[PDB]
Amino acid sequence: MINEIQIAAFNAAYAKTVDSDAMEQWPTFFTKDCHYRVTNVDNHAEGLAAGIVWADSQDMLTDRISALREANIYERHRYRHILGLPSIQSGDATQASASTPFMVLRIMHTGETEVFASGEYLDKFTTIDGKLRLQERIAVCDSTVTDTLMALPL
Amino acid sequence: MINEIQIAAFNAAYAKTVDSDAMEQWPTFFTKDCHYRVTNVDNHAEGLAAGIVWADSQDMLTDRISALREANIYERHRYRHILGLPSIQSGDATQASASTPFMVLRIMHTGETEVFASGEYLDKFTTIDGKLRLQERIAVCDSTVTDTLMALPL
Amino acid sequence: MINEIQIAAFNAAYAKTVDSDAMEQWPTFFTKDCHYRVTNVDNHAEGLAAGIVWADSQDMLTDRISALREANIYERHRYRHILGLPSIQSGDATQASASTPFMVLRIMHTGETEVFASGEYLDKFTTIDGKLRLQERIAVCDSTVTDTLMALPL
Amino acid sequence: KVFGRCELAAAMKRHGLDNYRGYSLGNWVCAAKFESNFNTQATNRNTDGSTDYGILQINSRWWCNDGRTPGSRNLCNIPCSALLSSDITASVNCAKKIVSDGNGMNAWVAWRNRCKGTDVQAWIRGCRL
Amino acid sequence: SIIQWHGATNTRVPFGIYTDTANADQEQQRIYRGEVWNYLCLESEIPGAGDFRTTFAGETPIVVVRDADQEIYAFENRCAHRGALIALEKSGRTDSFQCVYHAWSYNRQGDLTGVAFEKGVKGQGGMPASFCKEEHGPRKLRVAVFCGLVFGSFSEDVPSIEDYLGPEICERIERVLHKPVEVIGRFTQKLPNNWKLYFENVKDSYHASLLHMFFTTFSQKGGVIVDESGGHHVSYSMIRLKDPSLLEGFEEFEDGVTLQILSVFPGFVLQQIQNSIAVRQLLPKSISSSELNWTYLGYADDSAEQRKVRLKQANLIGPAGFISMEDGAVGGFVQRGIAGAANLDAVIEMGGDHEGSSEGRATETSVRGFWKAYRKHMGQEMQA
Amino acid sequence: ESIIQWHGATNTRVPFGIYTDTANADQEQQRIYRGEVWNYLCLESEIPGAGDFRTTFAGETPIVVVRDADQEIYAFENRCAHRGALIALEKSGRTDSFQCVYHAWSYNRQGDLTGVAFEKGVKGQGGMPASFCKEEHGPRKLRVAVFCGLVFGSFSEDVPSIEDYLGPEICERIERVLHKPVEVIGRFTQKLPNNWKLYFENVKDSYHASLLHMFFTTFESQKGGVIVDESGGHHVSYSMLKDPSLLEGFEEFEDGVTLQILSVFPGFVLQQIQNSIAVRQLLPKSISSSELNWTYLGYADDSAEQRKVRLKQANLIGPAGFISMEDGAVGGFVQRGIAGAANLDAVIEMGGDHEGSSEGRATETSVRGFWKAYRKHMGQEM
Amino acid sequence: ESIIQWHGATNTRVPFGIYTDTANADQEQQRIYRGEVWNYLCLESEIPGAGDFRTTFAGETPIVVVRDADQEIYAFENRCAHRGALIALEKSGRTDSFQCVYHAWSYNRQGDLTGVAFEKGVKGQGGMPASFCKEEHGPRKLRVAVFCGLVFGSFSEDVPSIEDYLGPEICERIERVLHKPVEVIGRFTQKLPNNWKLYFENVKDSYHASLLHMFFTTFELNRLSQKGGVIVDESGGHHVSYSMIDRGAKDRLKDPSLLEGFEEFEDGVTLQILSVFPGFVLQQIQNSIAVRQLLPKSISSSELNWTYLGYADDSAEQRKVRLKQANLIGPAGFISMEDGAVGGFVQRGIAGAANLDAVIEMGGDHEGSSEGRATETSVRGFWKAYRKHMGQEMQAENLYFQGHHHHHH
Ligand SMILES: O=C(O)c1ccc(C(=O)O)cc1
Ligand SMILES: O=C(O)c1ccc(C(=O)O)cc1
Ligand SMILES: O=C(O)c1ccc(C(=O)O)cc1
Ligand code: FES
Ligand code: FES
Ligand code: FES
Ligand SMILES: [Fe+3]
Ligand SMILES: [Fe+3]
Repeated sequence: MINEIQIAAFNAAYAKTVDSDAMEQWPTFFTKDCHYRVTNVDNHAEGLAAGIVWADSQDMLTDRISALREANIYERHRYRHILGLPSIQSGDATQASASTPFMVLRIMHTGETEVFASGEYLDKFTTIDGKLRLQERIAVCDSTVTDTLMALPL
Repeated sequence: MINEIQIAAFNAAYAKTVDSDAMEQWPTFFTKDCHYRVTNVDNHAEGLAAGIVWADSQDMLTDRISALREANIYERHRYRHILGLPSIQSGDATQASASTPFMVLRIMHTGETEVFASGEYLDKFTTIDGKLRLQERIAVCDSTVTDTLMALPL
Repeated sequence: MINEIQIAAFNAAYAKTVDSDAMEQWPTFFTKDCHYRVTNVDNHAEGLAAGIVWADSQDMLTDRISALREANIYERHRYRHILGLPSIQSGDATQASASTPFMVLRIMHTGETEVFASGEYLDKFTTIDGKLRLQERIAVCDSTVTDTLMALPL
Repeated sequence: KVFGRCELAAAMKRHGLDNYRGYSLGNWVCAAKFESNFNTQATNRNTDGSTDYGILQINSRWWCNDGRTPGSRNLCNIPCSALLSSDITASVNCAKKIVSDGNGMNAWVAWRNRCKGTDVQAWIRGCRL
Repeated sequence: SIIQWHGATNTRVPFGIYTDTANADQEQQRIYRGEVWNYLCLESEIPGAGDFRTTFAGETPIVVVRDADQEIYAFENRCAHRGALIALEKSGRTDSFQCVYHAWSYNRQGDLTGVAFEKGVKGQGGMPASFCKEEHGPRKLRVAVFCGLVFGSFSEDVPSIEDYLGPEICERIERVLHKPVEVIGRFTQKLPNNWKLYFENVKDSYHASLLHMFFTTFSQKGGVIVDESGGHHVSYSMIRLKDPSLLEGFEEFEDGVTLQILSVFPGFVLQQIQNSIAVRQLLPKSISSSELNWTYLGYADDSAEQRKVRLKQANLIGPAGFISMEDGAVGGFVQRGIAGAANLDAVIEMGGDHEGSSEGRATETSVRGFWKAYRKHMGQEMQA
Repeated sequence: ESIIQWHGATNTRVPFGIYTDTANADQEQQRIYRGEVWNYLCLESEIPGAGDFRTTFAGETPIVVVRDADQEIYAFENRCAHRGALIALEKSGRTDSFQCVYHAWSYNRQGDLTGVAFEKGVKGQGGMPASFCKEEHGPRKLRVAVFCGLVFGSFSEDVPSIEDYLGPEICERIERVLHKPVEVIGRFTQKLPNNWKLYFENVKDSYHASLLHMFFTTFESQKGGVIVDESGGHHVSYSMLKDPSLLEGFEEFEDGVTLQILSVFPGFVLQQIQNSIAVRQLLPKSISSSELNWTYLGYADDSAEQRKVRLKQANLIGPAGFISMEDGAVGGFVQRGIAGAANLDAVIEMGGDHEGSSEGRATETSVRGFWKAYRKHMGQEM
Repeated sequence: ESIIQWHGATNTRVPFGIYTDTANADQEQQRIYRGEVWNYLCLESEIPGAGDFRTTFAGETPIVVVRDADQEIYAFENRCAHRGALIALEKSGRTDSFQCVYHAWSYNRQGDLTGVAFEKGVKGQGGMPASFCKEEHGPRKLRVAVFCGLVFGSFSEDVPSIEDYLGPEICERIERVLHKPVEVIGRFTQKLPNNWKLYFENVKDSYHASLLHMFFTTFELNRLSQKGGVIVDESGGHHVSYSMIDRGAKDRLKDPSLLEGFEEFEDGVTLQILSVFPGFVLQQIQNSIAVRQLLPKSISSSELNWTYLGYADDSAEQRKVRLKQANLIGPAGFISMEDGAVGGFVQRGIAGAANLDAVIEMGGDHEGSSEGRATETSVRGFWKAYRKHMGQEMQAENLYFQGHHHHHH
């Protein structure tokens, strides 16, 4: 039985991982055959499938973090995730769908703090071998606008 | 006893309703003879009674959403509520008096995200048919300033 | 064991005390021999000890609030703390080490709302007479930049 | 959780189900008895893609969202998993909505077959209420 | 030039007038610090000796204060030393004003009464023998009061408040403010438009019916009055919902006038809509932003039942008003619609090229009036 | 001593002032965006039915683009002819006619004034003078051209046809990618912290492609080239892990060409990077900010498996692109690196002082081309 | 209609326009920050090893400062000579050479262009023309001076030596504090809602400082007689404000340890604030040592970068004294807190008064050293130095209008 307490604890550990630059641990929050996407309300309302990030495997998440470390040029910055309470939309004895509101601050190494993104995580959760895991996370951003670029996943 | 978890769950369903533009459902969070008001710390400290929104019935709330749909002209935008944990001042198995911190982002259809309001809900809760209901919600805004207009209630 | 729910309840009472300008009650959240510091990620990463605020006793916190009331000049403003869920790193029935994400809005008396600080509290909690108390709170700010000045502690 | 008969009577009375839309407490206890056998985890897969969930066997096409039922209307606006807990709150609040839908307790087939116009107040005797 | 007028008449307004920054600084010199009366506050907000508020006349911060003679004084909120704000609070009560930077003291008139270390410290430093306090001070304002309204001017030449308003505006103010009023709430709207677009909107009798849609979605005669200068107007009107009590009201005016909106150049509004009374103060902030400060009003003599009627009817007005909500946004729609059209002209021809009073409200006469008064103050008038 | 003084007839030197002078930016609105250019508005497939409209910009100027019952597409300035309010407030919709919310003036889909509220007064009184004639008031209409589904608009009666403006070589290079019906698969906007020109130069910068982007070098000099049209304004640049499927593709172009970037002065990009297709629209917003609007494309005939390849390869592009992430930041690196250097000059000497086509990509010929077209529009020649 | 018109030769009157005129701000970048001044960059101990660099600003202009294998420190404009990109994107690091990310041009630690990607073309196509010569392209280099560990840079090769620029008295006052190795104990930035000049005037404002100090002795927290003074160099640009006890004269807080301190200077000086035109501050307040760097950001905003200091030889107990006394300084300082806000009070108070003048008459019209601190001599000094660099002394027509006469001598 997945409940709001397990998902809140999970969401806090996910936020801590992404905000601390322990990005190597981010893929472990997902199943092998997961989906992750960053999109916006317009795309989601029209049923448009593309994401500024789009992954249908945990390996694609690991590649995205490799590229972030070793390949991509971006000005140093950090995220601060402030999350709402998860609300479970659907569930049975073993699976659950949930929505979690988020806000992400971007803090540049030079000190500027901006509201960088906000929206909801539309999630499909499962429990394998005692581990709560995302089968799916769609970060539906409220805004169609990304300021400058997006290096770190939401 | 009504506790901080039940009030937070209530507050999250209220926020989800207002942030999804399911505005027709907003009045069902209140009793028939409810009070709802949007005010600011200056008015609240001086004991000034007026609100940007002022309602002493659920019917007044319903009419405000009718007017928003059929009558009012405003540029498309959405809210993103980020809520704090409530503090309960008094209450029992049926009633509670509580204060809940809030922040509201406004996101224009054109992509701009701003902190549009912040403050606390000063609430009186009752129980109808085993469900929490607002007898009273006073949205005390930290700022005396509303950017442009206020179409959606807080 | 001290848990995430007790720490979240404590953090909400701490935030409400600071955001209501009941600053006289802020030192009571701390042990007599506490440490409190406001610093930033660069200082914390390099191991630099100095704080914008630096206190190694409850008495130093009380003096800082005296000076705020009876000595300091600053333009009237308030804070709005929005907190995340805490993570416990280690602890037992009486001690715990814990991290809590935060954002602080500053609202000027003239109406401007800004993200003033964000980061995490790096906390050491103890239990005195059955009640949670901070042995240590380090407010590690995401930004090296403070807009104008800092009058109220984080 | 397997409830005791009287344990469940007290719990249903505390969530205001004595005489809720004309139905005495015994009807609700009798209903849970023949729907779920007082089992909060009872589940019954139907051949139409829907499943009945919990102590009062509430259906995933009309009432709760289980995420695998085509045409889900979710009129109680909850996930079906909320109807599989130890605490009967979500099942009571949903039941109050169902019993108000216009067909009273006839929604519940087992209640209709085994309880309706019996000595339903036998299901609450020997209990502290 | 994007501020070139195309004729003596005001049926054409150059869109450049809403974006030219040099012209905005001229507005501060020739309007806000020129021959106008700037709305400061109500007498009931500063009832007792020492009570003060801070506010603005255009860009210029102002202190307004009641002294022991029961008179009201106003001066520029600028220390005559190195220019710091003197009063840092929105409101309060004080014997005297003190700049926090180097402790220069001012009386309630704005006179320099004290200079810290004027005579030096231990007989070293301080001011030279030639320094005289009485020769240094913020600019003082002329203050005028009218039925509880407090106005300030920088100009020695501005007419009396009665002559500036003229008879018809004087009578229409007195009709509403005939007995003591009480603030029942304050709210500010930050408008994403040049100030003028909001002031035009207040005077826009044409839009009031079409933009709003509230009474028409869910007969009586009206008119527009314009003073001799063009700067001031009155728009008036005279004889579905699950909770009709929103619009339940009571008689309290001698006439049958159910709506009266009144403007005083360059930023004062007095509104009466049924039993909903308020004042607005419009301030310029930047070329494309302004501030609208609402003061909602009861009468000090209101019963609980009358006051409740005003608290319900307030839903019509303000930032979320069933009527006024759109007023906060239409300015910005103009500001943005003209982004590529700084060299083009607004068309204001409804009701002719008149800047005088009219029966009916399907006219822009009070909008043309605003531009007549604006061009006079700004030295932009062309001859017929 | 002007910060926009050009130092010669050729474009091997660009005055850094050109990226910060506000008077010069307003001249760009008069002489480029409302001058003799074609502005990219949207795809015809985004407004397929009668009444379908979108709102967008040509430079700073808001635009409505709309399909009429004749199946033709019209465009006009989103400015009411009364007092200047935006007419259409929605990003998109479907409508019979446009109505200004301020005083209920009505426009048809061509942008003609069809109705003025209380034109003839109310009861006896007010309304317009006898001399007022609706037909003499209206927003500026745009000339519309459609090329392979691309909807362009111009303020200019004198701009050549879209075919002549593009020239044959750009026409054929657009046709090559937009040869069959396309489908929008997603929209995203990037807000760039730079003057628009720094991004348009970046798109044309064949020199940077392999050096800024370690993905372009690490997992890919190859056969390729740079094409510049006769005006200089338009270019083509062309070229031929635990989950390798990020870069797994399928053949679908006749030539061997695995990369084709195409630019059309002053702000249109069509990209083909393997199976990743997209359109970009570049808009100026302020002297040091611009907007890049991405329209991701599939072909209507894609299988599930082809569409999935494009959704995976889209990780290369856009705001989080393994390639294009850097393109969002490099403009700002320039905007900031020149903060003390308004009086100095960019050095653009790679491949000579040529503004023609080249068989290598170690050249800045397409960047010089941009400045040739810019100076002609702006009256800054020699 | 000029809002930057000086009233005369004297600095007792400052045109408020000087704080809002944007044309004049650009002139400050050409004539001050890239003129004959020394810009504070960092401490040598912050880039101790070969390859260690920091990025910073001289005015609006981004700078790289770097240690080389010769143990010398170099500085150059952080601007690629190709298309103008920032070269170094990190606040600090260690590198062999600096490479621009845009087209891979390489620079050594002096700022010389050492490499141009595809300079010679590919397969005999493209690259640079024959005429292109790397040694003719490069960011502007700075002349570097290190004085008691303080690294300054100038864009001008004709700037006086750091010793002549400071003068003897300021040199000794720096040496007094930076007499032995220092350690950074923290960094903090304040974003000030004011023109840079209002903050630099505030550093030099002995009038405000002595008023505020006299208030803090209301609390009776020391109780020992003090004398103060102000030192101004010959140019006006640099000051020292001090307070001292006379060693060997005769005769509230729940944790008094905030103000418990220890003797560590061979003098009675309890407070010394030292300014170096146009944006350097060195402070000693009891045992609280710090450096400040002031940078212009926009016409009405500036940045103050604090570097807090201990001495490398501090014991645990001496370092703790400095960590407690740091509560007096910085963004939340018992003393400095209001320093962040008074500039903005002026910026706003003058909103309608661009055509009016500040009055700076305290201590007369002199720009020299003084006994006591109830003077604005060091503020007038700043304006003397400012007008010299800016070419705003009485010139030509107005000098002629005053002097076109023949008085009886
Ligand atoms: O701005 C306003 O609230 C306002 C302006 C005019 C009218 C009118 O002419 O009826 C009503 C209200
Ligand atoms: O904007 C882009 O994606 C891009 C621009 C230029 C090139 C090139 O010329 O090789 C490749 C990619
Ligand atoms: O900017 C400061 O902190 C400061 C400036 C001057 C003095 C002094 O003159 O005593 C003290 C402190
Ligand atoms: S600025 Fe007011 S006393 Fe100095
Ligand atoms: S501005 Fe459009 S109808 Fe008036
Ligand atoms: S801008 Fe630095 S190499 Fe091109
Ligand atoms: Fe109106
Ligand atoms: Fe690129």
